[PDB]
Amino acid sequence: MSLINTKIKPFKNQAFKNGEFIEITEKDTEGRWSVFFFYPADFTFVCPTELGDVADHYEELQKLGVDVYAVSTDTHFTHKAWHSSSETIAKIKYAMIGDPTGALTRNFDNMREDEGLADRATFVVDPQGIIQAIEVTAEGIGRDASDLLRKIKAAQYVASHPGEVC
Amino acid sequence: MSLINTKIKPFKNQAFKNGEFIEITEKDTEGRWSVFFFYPADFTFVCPTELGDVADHYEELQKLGVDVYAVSTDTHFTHKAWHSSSETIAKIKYAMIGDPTGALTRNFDNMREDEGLADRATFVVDPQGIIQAIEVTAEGIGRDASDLLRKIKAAQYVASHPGE
Amino acid sequence: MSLINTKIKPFKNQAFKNGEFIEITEKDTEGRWSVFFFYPADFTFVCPTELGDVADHYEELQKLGVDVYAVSTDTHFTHKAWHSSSETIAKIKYAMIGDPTGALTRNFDNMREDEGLADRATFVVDPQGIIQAIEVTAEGIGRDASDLLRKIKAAQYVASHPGEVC
Amino acid sequence: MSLINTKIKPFKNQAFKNGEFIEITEKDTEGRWSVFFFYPADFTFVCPTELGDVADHYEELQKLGVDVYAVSTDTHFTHKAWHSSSETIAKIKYAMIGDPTGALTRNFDNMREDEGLADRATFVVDPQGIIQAIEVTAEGIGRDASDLLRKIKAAQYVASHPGEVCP
Amino acid sequence: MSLINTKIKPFKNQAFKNGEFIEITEKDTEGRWSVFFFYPADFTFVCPTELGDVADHYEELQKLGVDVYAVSTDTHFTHKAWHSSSETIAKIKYAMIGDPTGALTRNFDNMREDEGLADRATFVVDPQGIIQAIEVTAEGIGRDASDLLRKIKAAQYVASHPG
Amino acid sequence: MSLINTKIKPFKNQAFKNGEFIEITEKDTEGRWSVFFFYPADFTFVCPTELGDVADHYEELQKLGVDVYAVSTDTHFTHKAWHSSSETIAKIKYAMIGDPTGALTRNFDNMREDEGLADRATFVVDPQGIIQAIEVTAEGIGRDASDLLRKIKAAQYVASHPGEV
Amino acid sequence: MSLINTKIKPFKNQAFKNGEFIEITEKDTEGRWSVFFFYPADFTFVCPTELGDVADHYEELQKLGVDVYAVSTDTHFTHKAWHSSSETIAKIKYAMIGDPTGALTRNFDNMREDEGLADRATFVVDPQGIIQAIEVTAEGIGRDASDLLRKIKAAQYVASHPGEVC
Amino acid sequence: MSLINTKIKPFKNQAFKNGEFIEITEKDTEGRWSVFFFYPADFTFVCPTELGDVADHYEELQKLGVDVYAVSTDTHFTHKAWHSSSETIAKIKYAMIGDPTGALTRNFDNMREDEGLADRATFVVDPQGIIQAIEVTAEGIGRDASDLLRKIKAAQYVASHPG
Amino acid sequence: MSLINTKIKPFKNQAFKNGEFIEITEKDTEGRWSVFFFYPADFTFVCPTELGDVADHYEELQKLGVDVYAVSTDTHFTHKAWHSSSETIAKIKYAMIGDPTGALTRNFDNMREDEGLADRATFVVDPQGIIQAIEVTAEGIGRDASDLLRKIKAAQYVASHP
Amino acid sequence: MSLINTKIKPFKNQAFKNGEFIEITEKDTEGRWSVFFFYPADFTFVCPTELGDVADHYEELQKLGVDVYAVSTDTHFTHKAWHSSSETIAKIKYAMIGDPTGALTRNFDNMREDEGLADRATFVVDPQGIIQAIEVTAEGIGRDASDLLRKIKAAQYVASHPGEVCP
Repeated sequence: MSLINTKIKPFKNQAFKNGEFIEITEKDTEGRWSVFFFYPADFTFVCPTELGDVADHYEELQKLGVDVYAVSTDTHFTHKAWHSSSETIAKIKYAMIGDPTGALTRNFDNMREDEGLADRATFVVDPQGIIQAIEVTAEGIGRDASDLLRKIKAAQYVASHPGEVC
Repeated sequence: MSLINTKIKPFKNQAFKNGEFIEITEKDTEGRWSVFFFYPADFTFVCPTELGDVADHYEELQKLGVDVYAVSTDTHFTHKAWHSSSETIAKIKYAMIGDPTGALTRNFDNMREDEGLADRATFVVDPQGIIQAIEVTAEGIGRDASDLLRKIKAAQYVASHPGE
Repeated sequence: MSLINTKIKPFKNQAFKNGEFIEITEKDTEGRWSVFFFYPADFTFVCPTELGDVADHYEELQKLGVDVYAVSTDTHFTHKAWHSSSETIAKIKYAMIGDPTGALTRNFDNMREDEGLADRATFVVDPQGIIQAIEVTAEGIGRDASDLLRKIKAAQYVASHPGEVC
Repeated sequence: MSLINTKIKPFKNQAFKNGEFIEITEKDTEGRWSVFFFYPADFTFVCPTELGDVADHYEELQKLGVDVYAVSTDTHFTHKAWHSSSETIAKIKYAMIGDPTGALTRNFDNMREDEGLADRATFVVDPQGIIQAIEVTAEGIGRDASDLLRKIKAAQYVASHPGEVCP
Repeated sequence: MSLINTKIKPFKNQAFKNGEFIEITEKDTEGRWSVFFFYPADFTFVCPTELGDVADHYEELQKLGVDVYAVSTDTHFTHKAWHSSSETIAKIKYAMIGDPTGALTRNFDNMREDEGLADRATFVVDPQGIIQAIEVTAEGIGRDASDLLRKIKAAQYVASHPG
Repeated sequence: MSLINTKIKPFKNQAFKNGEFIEITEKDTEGRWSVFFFYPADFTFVCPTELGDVADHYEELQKLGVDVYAVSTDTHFTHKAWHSSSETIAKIKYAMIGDPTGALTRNFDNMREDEGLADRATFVVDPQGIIQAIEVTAEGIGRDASDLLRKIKAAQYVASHPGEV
Repeated sequence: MSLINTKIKPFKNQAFKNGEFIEITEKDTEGRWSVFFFYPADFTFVCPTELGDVADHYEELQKLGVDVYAVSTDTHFTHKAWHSSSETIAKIKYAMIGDPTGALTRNFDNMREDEGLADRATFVVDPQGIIQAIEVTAEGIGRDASDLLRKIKAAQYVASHPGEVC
Repeated sequence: MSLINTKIKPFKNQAFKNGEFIEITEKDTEGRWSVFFFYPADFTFVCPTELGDVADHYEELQKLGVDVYAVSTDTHFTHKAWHSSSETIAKIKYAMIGDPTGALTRNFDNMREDEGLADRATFVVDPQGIIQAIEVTAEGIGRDASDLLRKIKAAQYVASHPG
Repeated sequence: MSLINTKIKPFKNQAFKNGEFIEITEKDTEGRWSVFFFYPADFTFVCPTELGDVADHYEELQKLGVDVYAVSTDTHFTHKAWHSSSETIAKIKYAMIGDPTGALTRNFDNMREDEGLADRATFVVDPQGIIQAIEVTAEGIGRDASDLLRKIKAAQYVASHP
Repeated sequence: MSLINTKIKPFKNQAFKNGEFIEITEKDTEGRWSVFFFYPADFTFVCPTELGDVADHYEELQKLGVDVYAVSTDTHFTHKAWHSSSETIAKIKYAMIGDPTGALTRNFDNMREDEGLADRATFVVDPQGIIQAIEVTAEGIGRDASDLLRKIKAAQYVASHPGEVCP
């Protein structure tokens, strides 16, 4: 099952966003660009650098009409604690979805079954819910947030201008 | 169906114990009394009072030759953070087993499937690996550690002295 | 795969309660707190002490609006004889449910398959039929009735006060 | 579920490389870094700019010790023609693997079933055959060759330095 | 699928006999005539008359080399209590097998599924383990122990005397 | 999975009764006490002492309102010949049901599959069609018809006196 | 399946032959011509005329080296009794095989399922066990024994003279 | 099991009858006595003597009210050629059915599977479609047409006159 | 089982015809004679001589009322490129259907599974959709277009003269 | 799935050939070129013209080392009679296979199931048993023997000359 050019499945998760807890579903992603940013676990060494880089470009992403959704198999309670504890996480103004069931992770075909943790994968989704770009990496290899912007800018261009001349 | 009077299944989990990570297996529970103390999640309101009450009786439990294994579906990385953050958790000198896969939790038939978290349950296991007592409770209801000691002492008595 | 926070399954068993035989069903437990007190068999040494300790606290339980149901694989005819012969059993004013088919014992996942007897297990059930507390013990270990009252009084407090804890 | 951190499956495909036809298998990728670069079809509009960008960095990729394998459902005969006709494809000095059966494309879960063409997907494979980085995009969106070099250089660093990890 | 002229299946039940508990299996019945006397439950009104009638003829059955096995879905603990309380049960010197699992009863296809009790059934078994006679009745109809002796004596005659 | 206290299955068999052939079905048994007296074969040497003993008590059985049905895998044509030949069969006034198909026999779970003959079994059936007593025996062992009357008289009592014995 | 030119199946049946019981099997037919004369039941009106014909021609059949086996679903005990009573049956010196199981009748594909009786069929079998001729008729219609001999003599001719035909 | 006293199955085959081709089905056999005379193949040595015999008695068969159907696995085109060439076949007035699919042959359980031909079988069928007589023989043994008449006359007698 | 005297299955394939791309379906073949001319691949040595031979007789075919459909596992884009580069392919005025999914090829039981290419096979179809003639050959063996016309003229005769 | 470039299945049929009956099996076709010329039935109108046209070129086919096998669902007995009756069939010297079971016909996927006859199909088979050319036609349409020779001469060339290919 290649997920590229396919509609995202429904979900119902608890999240953390700017101090308060909130519920986030597939209804909230409708009519807007979305970025489902998966990562293995909280209180790890590589994850804060990736999430912190997306936080630096979040003003730029919000201007383009793009929501971000940080996802992992930890609870929404853990994300609140990690936000206070870590400095690079504290600057995150976007939602941090908790996925203890692994349902949201299994919808995007991104769980490490033997570990019970989500792989390092980023999914760019359009207003209609269709997955326009995927980027999966190994445990050590980091994801650049400047390339993610280039992909969203490119995805937005082709949506607005289908079948461009060359 | 019932897990009472059955042998515990094999497992392999990472855990946090006294400022250091370790791997814990069924081999580490052999030949000793064990307590698998399940709970839903870290950074919650009810768990610290339960885990803290067992931490206060850990001096007494170690004297009786009893190991304690706190278990939940959070990672072993999360248990290190919660130990540093919370004060009632900081006094826990026993192992805190991380179970992201939920394998250990599903071995003890103690998983909330729709929540992805372990239920509040305590399992007393003897040196041979046989489950001698099970306690399970709802979200609001707390578990008393003095009642756990009463059952472990009763379980130890009948093991050494059958038929009275 | 846990019976905690799940609705009890329907049943139809014959029982003994204060010198007469009666039929008890899941309909009888509706709209009331219930305690299903399983034990292996009649005419044993450890069971009278457990059942006698609950019999001492039955005035307090009936005060709190709680019905007690002693269950074993033995017949309702046997419960009438054990009530007459034994002195610690004679003080039981609550129902002794017979379960020769093992249907009630299997509904609560509490049957010793190779022995054909119920395990020592107590189930606290609320007015809606949801199991709020379980307590299973080995053959040698005894169950404390004072601890049972704490869990019922705890369970009643959380139901009456939603969004609170103990 | 997820092809990340899994071994590549065996294959046998014909390919065009520097004016001659050759057979390529999984044995050829053993003990080496390999990039499997999937794309829809030859004689299309967006595909040559993507492939041409990787051709500009092939001097750098060869220096790191990295094979490049361009893959599509077209035949290896078609790749030779597209090499001659198009200017952007002429500069390519890596293998253009034909996959008319779609076996290589299906091994990486990268087929458009109703269309019969491969999706725009890049896979970075290490010496042991393990997929260390995946990159898929929709029909309109183009892949960046400099970003691929970052991920390969990262992957090479993690392999050579156990314990250490790139942010 | 009739059980007449078929070998009995293996079992492993606990039983009460003469003020002590014992394990009984299929190996004990081998090389001897056996009587598997099923009945519904202990502390009932009509079961003591059936069992007590067999207890009167047990002297004659022991001379003929026949073991009696009273079986029900009650526990072997219950059989001890019913022995002390009732006068008609107190004279039983044969084994009272408890079958709480219902395995022994289900081997002889004699279980009431909806009721969880055994039917009133008598099975005569020869030294080889083959069932030579079956007698099953409803829950108001007794079983004559004199008729059971006649069948055992007939079974012993034809077993020894070929054709 | 026994057949005590279960309703009998339907059937259609030819029978012999007092110098004439007749067809007997489950409808004929409705509302009355019936005895299905199975036996292996005709012209055998386990003398019809079983069938003859029931024939001696048939006058008492007809008083109580009990229809006797002697069933076997042999044909109804055979039963007529065995009735004329044998002295002990000649006194049988009750029906002798033939069952060459073995349908009636397989309904009562009484067929010897390797032999193709019925086992020595006696089923007591009540007015509702419910089996109230079973008595199966081995080849050599006979069946006592005075004992059979005790079971029917006991069965009739518990039917007419509910909630007691 | 067409049974003509196919080997007969194995069997084990009891039979009556000249005032004594015997066991007939497929071994006994080997190296000899055999006739399986099926009929519905004993003590009926049509069959004694059929079996009486074959009894008259048995002198000629034994000269040709042909065994006869009169088969039916009635027992071997009945065939004894029918031999004593009826005059036309009393002159049968060949074997009368009983088949209460129906196994022999079902091997020759000759059972009335709803009646539980064999159909009026005659099978001619050669020394190797191969069926050389089949003759089946309805309840009312009779079989001619003079025609059966003409089929046997034709079958014996083609066996001893391969190539030539009748 | 046996086809005696069973209704014939449906069919739809082409046949040769007196120069011209025709189609024959169940509806043609309805309300009339019928004889399905099977045989292996055309242009063989034994077959024309068997088919020549029934051709001689066809005058008597049509008088009684009987239809003959000669059946084989050869085509209806082949039966026309064999009728012209052979003298013994040329006198056949009855319908020669071709059955290349083997559907009619398999309906009467008369196919030798390894050879793909029909066995030498004769099926007498009454007006209702019920098979009243069967007569099968091996390759060498020839069938007698005078016997067939005796069976038909016997079948017509018992049908018209019971008791 | 044989495909002779059976109805063609539904399809939906893109094609190249006289500069512009088009979609062709089973609806387009209805009420007219049709020729499905399969071959292994584009930019090969033997295929231009076969397709060029049919291109020479397309004047005569269009008179008889037959639509030629050249099918292969290559894309409709590839057919346009091959049409521009080669001279023998440039004279083809009939449709060049692309079948990358292999559905049209697998409908006609004409797929080399291990190679992923169509076998050299020609199918003559009538207005009702029924296959009246089949010609399949090996990799080396070429097909003669003069024979194909004889089959079509024979098929058209027996349809009109039953 | 296609039968082109596939090995023929085993068989055992009786055949008529020059006034005598002979058994023919897959063993007889080994190491030689074989033509399985299927047709529906004997004593038909359009079939003699096809079989007679092959009979004319049979001298040339035997020269090239090619055996012809005329197959149909009629018996080998029927073929003898048709060989004597018809003059166009009398000149056939090749084997006329009788297939009343329909085993040989089903091996080549050539049976009309509802009719119980073979379709008009010619199968050219090489010395190794591999089918090199197929030619199926409808009931009305005839098969040219001159085309069949062209396919056999082309098939013989490519077998003996690796590398080269026919136009």
